[PDB]
Amino acid sequence: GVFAKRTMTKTRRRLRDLDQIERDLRSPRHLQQYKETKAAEDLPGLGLYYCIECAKWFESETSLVGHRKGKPHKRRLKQLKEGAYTHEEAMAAIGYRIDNG
Amino acid sequence: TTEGLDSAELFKQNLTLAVNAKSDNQRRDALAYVTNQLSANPANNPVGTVGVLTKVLPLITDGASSVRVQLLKLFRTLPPQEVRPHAEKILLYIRGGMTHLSNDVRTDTLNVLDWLLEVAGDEVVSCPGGWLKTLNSFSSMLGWNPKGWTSAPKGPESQAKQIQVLAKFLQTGFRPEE
Amino acid sequence: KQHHMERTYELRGWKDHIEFLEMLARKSGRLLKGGEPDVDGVAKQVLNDFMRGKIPWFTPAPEP
Amino acid sequence: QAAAWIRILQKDHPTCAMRASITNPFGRGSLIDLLRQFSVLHKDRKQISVGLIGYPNVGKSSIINALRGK
RNA sequence: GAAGCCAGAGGAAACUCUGGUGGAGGCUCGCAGCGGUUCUGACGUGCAAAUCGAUCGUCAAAUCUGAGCAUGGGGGCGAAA
RNA sequence: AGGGAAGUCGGCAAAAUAGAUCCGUAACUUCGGGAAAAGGAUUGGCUCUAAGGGUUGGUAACAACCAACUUAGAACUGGUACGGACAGGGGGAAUCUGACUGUCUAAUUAAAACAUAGCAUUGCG
RNA sequence: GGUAAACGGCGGGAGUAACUAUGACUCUCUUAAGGUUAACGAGAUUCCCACUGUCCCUAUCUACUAUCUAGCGAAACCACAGCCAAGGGAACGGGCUUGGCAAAAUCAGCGGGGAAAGA
RNA sequence: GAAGCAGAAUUCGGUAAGCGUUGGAUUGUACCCACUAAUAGGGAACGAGCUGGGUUUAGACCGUCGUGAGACAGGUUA
Ligand SMILES: [Zn+2]
Repeated sequence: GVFAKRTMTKTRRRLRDLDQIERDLRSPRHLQQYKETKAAEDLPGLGLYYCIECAKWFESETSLVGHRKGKPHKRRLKQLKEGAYTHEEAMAAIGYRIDNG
Repeated sequence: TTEGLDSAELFKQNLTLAVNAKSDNQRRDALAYVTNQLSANPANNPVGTVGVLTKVLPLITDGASSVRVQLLKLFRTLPPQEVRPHAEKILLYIRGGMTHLSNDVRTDTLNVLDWLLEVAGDEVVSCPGGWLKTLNSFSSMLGWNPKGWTSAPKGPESQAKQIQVLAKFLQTGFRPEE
Repeated sequence: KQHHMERTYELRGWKDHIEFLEMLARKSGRLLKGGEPDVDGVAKQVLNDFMRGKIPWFTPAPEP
Repeated sequence: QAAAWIRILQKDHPTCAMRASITNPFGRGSLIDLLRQFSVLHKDRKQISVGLIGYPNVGKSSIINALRGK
């Protein structure tokens, strides 16, 4: 289930995008900025247990491994396998290109 | 804090609280402390054996069984050569304690009498009233005493202790002399 | 004194008050939504203990 | 430390030591005796009134309860 | 998940631990029933001279309940208002 | 929408939590509890696999026949949602208070009131 | 005489004085208690997280009313009536005086006044 | 309009009610904080709108008083 479905679409309840997660997977700098955004003392397990694919912090290794066998994790893996939707894909869909000379 | 006072004043104060305190636990603690100091050093007795006995002999008929047991421990701690000259007053206190109504204090008084016999037998059996009055008390609290109505005769562990103390008293009185 | 805190709360090794409250929160289960320790509630517990005398403390008398 | 504080305070004013508990009080007899002495001083009046002052949570109502017994 | 019971590992024994079995409790969530906590509740010449809605307490008992009978006013009856 | 008690005497009211499986669960304690403490990970569909049985018949540790519901594991797949409606704990830190279960003012007060076990006293052979 | 887990009450002794009772006055001891509050609760209170139209600050939708029609159809209340301003000694005015003024018959709301609380 | 009123910021006084004069904290019981141009003062009540205290029917508890029924110096709950 989803906690508080009445306000799931509010801006203050927004979750991380797939393109951001893909950039975190490719580059550790972008993930480093996302982690320096949060104060590590207020994270489960002091932020030592993190799933990049789900962009989630977990309390323990047992919790992380239990997450890794679940269908939300496999959905995130399949979405990353298909690829996130980006601006370049939007321009490719509309047949528009950048001319840098 | 009671730390500036010396050991003699501690001894006298704890003896006074052991005699006059209204708390059973406080009397037990005071008696245990004075017994501990008398066990550690017999020389640590500012008031002396006579004063100690004079203060703690009324405590035989106390209702507190733990206080009675600690009083017996004090009596066993107390030096026998100093116990020996004062056998008569102690024997008055054992006679009162045996004549007391409560069976528990009767048994503990028999224990005190056993201590008195094993410490100073000859003074008990030779002092004025130490023989016949003690025999009268024994007969009275065993019910062995010698207008048209007849009277029924007057637990087990108490009677066994009574007969054992009587047997030891008779053995002490008729012990073979060399 | 530090050993009084260690005996009272059965915890040791903190470097400051923030880490002490965080360790006490994680031990006692004072956790908010998202696994965040409740440092405010734990500090309130420790203050209540301090004024109610569950934590031993005194002011020493001046020397003569 | 308590005895040292009693010495420091008894340099200034008459002081008593107290544990304000209904079940297990300490100093209750001494406080009763002190109030009896003050009543002997003010025997000409029909009664004396003793008011308790101090900070919050020092034990004023607990001292009253310990002296009363209820 | 209480006694009682079974097996295993120890322990000289007594006992200790583990896994079971069992189904106790004026125990607990909760339907009916019984009751009546809260709502700027509905209703206020009302459906009703005390009703209606949501919510709430209890639910294996000091639980709920019928019929027959007993106690009758300077009286009865009252876990007592 | 954004903010999240700034409203109000007062979070009144509403919202939020909710079933089941698994990880885990503090102070205090009359050791019985607290405890569903707290705090977390999951739940659809489809196709499979595995385990848990009965009857009859002279290493039978085997043949034949029959049977229904649970439990665990795996792949694939839709997704904004998977206890998809219904149903369904918000939780925690403290203080006062009555031991608890129970009972009463039908028609304004359900309570620190009453009762209760336990304790003590009195009269009577 | 006895009795305080009866109601109650919270010190004692000595000196002085010597009918009876009182008091006064000194002196002196002046103390029972220091190093299980659980569980349960429609009991009362404060705070924290979450949460939200409680609020900023209101907007919109649905049903049943209210509305109109056909039929049916009361009651409360009622001295007579109902626009105000100033004065009307008894700090009262809807009627009197002096002014403002003032145009049939009506419908839906409304709560200032009158009226309306088994008031 | 006046003032060592240089400028800036003002202070005192005058005509003026046209136009505004806020958001909060604190109930173990009227003052603080901030924004603002400013957070001026009153009347129409205080000579049957709603809602918190004064405030107080019937239940209950503690404190003081009373032999008592009960009352109150009072405090608390519905
Ligand atoms: Zn993941």
